[PDB]
Amino acid sequence: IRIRVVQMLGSLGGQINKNLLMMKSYVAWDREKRLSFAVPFREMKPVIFLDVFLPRVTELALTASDRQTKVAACELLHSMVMFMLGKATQMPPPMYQLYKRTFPVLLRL
Amino acid sequence: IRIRVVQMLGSLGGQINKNLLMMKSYVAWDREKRLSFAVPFREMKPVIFLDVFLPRVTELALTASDRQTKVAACELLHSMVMFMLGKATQMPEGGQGAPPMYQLYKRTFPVLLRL
Amino acid sequence: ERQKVCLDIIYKMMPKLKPVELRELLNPVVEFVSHPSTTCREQMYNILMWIHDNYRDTDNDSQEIFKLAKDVLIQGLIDENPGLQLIIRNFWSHETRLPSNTLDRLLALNSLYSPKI
Repeated sequence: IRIRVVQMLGSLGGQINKNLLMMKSYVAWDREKRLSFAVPFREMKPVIFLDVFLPRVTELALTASDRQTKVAACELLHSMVMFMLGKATQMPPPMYQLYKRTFPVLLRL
Repeated sequence: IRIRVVQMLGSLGGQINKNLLMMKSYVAWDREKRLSFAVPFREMKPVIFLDVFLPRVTELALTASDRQTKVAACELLHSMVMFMLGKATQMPEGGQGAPPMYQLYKRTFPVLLRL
Repeated sequence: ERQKVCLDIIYKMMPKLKPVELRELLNPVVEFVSHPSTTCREQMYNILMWIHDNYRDTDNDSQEIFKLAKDVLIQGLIDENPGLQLIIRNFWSHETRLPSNTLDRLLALNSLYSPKI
């Protein structure tokens, strides 16, 4: 499938193919890395802001070949959204922009 | 001072001294067990119910000689109430006005004001 | 069959072997990488684990032997067999070859690298 797909792509001619790709639509969705998570260890707990994975983890979980890959990605996405909505219990707009980003993705998935 | 106190007590005699002491002294403040805390370790996280120390420490914190001891008690009580107040958030509280801690308010607050 | 018996011979005889002989013994051993038999590659990796443990401590032949053994271990760290991959990972992820300290674990694993893995 992928071989024939790239073959067709080159068959079109790049003047059509460049349509594969303005406001440029990347602004680091939330100004605050509000996805703090200290990974367990036996000596320390380095903190990870899983925010950076958000777009990526969505798109792969949204569309991807290799059903194994897509299943793993969407399972991890389930876990992370599970966690963050658990993290919603916090100081009182928490993930307002994050919700804007994620909800359409969640519903399509 | 303590010597003279016990001297008085013996002087008064038993028929008087028994006036030292029905709700019958206790109600086991919370019908439940809560105020949990997992003590950290490199291998395990044993959980501890801090609430069990409240009736004692309060009496120690409210009433004590040994300025050192009383100060330690009150500082430790301040820490525990800070912790419990923080634990008030992040609680599922759909059964009472403050299910995970309501009676503890009743116990603490007069003591808090006295302190 | 000959592969397996040869490798078993090698595994039995290595403790008595001198490093200098072991060098040119192993040099024609290393080609059983990518060989299509899990038995061959697993006996390979057994030999290499023994060498690594017995040469992580001198004799420049022994030094190059140890370097080559670590290199081929890294080579094995990619496999068509998930089971081989798991077992060699357990070998590598073990504390003696990956320090228990996460800082030290990371620092040590930094060295382990090939421009093929």
